[PDB]
Amino acid sequence: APPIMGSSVYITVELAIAVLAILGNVLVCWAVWLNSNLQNVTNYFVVSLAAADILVGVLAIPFAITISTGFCAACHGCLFIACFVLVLAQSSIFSLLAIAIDRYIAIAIPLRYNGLVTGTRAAGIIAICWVLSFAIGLTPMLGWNNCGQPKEGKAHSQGCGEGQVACLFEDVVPMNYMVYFNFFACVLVPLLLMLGVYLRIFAAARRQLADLEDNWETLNDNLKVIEKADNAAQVKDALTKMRAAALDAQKRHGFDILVGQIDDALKLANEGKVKEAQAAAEQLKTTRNAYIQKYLERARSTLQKEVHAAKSAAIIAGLFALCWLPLHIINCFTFFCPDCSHAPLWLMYLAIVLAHTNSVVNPFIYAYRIREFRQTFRKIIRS
Ligand SMILES: CC(C)CCC[C@@H](C)[C@H]1CC[C@H]2[C@@H]3CC=C4C[C@@H](O)CC[C@]4(C)[C@H]3CC[C@]12C
Ligand SMILES: CC(C)CCC[C@@H](C)[C@H]1CC[C@H]2[C@@H]3CC=C4C[C@@H](O)CC[C@]4(C)[C@H]3CC[C@]12C
Ligand SMILES: CC(C)CCC[C@@H](C)[C@H]1CC[C@H]2[C@@H]3CC=C4C[C@@H](O)CC[C@]4(C)[C@H]3CC[C@]12C
Ligand SMILES: CCCCCCCC/C=C\CCCCCCCC(=O)OC[C@H](O)CO
Ligand SMILES: CCCc1cc2c(=O)c(-c3nc(C)cs3)coc2cc1OC(C)=O
Ligand SMILES: CCCCCCCC/C=C\CCCCCCCC(=O)O
Ligand code: NA
Repeated sequence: APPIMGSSVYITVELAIAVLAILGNVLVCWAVWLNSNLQNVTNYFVVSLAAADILVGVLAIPFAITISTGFCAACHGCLFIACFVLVLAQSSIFSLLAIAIDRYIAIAIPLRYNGLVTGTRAAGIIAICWVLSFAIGLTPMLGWNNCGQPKEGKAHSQGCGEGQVACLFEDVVPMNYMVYFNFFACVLVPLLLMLGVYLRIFAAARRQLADLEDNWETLNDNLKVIEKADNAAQVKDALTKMRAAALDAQKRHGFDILVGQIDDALKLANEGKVKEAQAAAEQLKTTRNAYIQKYLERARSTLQKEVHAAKSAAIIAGLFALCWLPLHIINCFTFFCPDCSHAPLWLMYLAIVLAHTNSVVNPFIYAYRIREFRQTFRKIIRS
């Protein structure tokens, strides 16, 4: 069949994707700009990512449509049209990695997060990452290309002019660059690193939330030990342990009271007065009920929110991998298996479209998983 028919479907689909990528991502950018509760370091990378997606719609998609035609062009101009999407993908990878790291810093060392991760450091990092993205993505423009070996038969058949080639992705971009440099080195490795960071984030969270329960359990069991003791020494044992575990957990009024009360009881227990120390240890229950238990519930609630936010970020990264992998895998087959028939055109189109679809998905994930974005989206849309 005439190429314009299958080309028509592909183009239409690309155009639809472009519209959706632009709309959703402009909305993300708008939400961050308007809502000061969304203005934080994590979200600056979210905006960088959104910008990359906007550019997929504005530029990468129109470029992809263009290159699908195999139009006559100067080889280097053709390279730009072919590789610009790689710049966008690379930037996305950097943003994704930054978000994972940012969340790891928040969970591992929350006391030092604000002084370490600032808005100014973030903007500089974003700038650097875009520069690096251009370098990586446009590496073929620096000389790793097939412009030195033009397919002159193909160019002459299409009536191309001198110094021009039929602009086709696989004719100008070397597959070794695509597979070894782009896929393995610049996409695969960072994604694996991201996986590693997420694993550490979830482990740190799981460990902290066990530790909170342990401390609590230690306060309750040592209380019971004090109640059932027969001598001062047993009481002194259980309170010394308790004092250590009160401080660990406090590493304000309520904890001052708690430690003070343990000290009261300990002094009584060091004087041999068992019954008085036990009654004194009983007052600890009042401090636990109205102070310590509230600290435990808030600390646990803060951790769960961090796990929820980390899962939301991980999903985004997972989705990027899912959307891009098929295309990369196809490139691997093309490159590693020259005896294998090339993947059919329809599959190529499908793989490309899927890759482009990744630029649509983030706004939905934010809307469904993050309440503050969702509420802001509604307001923007309502207003
Ligand atoms: C990342 C997840 C979703 C897995 C996706 C795997 C996809 C990309 C895999 C699964 C089966 C694969 C195909 C298996 C057989 C062939 C025949 C060969 O002549 C060309 C490549 C081609 C057509 C492969 C292209 C890539 C392929 C379609
Ligand atoms: C953790 C995962 C997602 C990383 C990506 C796995 C990739 C690199 C793997 C998965 C399936 C693999 C392919 C499976 C089969 C063939 C056909 C063979 O004639 C050449 C290698 C080739 C083409 C492999 C290249 C590498 C490959 C594409
Ligand atoms: C999923 C992750 C861990 C990657 C898995 C990669 C696997 C599928 C890759 C790695 C090395 C690859 C093999 C390397 C060499 C050859 C010789 C070639 O004449 C036929 C394909 C064959 C036999 C490949 C089949 C696919 C292969 C086994
Ligand atoms: C030649 C054809 C291609 C050219 C196409 C134009 C080039 C677009 C490139 C980069 C824009 C990147 C924008 C990144 C926006 C993120 C900014 C941000 O997040 O702000 C942080 C905040 O200011 C902290 O206080
Ligand atoms: C079908 C339309 C033109 C075309 C495009 C590309 C393309 O954009 C990529 C890419 N890979 C990545 C990781 C980013 S972009 C790979 O192979 C292609 C092959 C193509 O044409 C073929 C199959 O011969
Ligand atoms: C914030 C946006 C940052 C953009 C900075 C641009 C950095 C450019 C760095 C490397 C890209 C090199 C591409 C070479 C183009 C060759 C063009 C030609 O053929 O003349
Ligand atoms: Na992206």
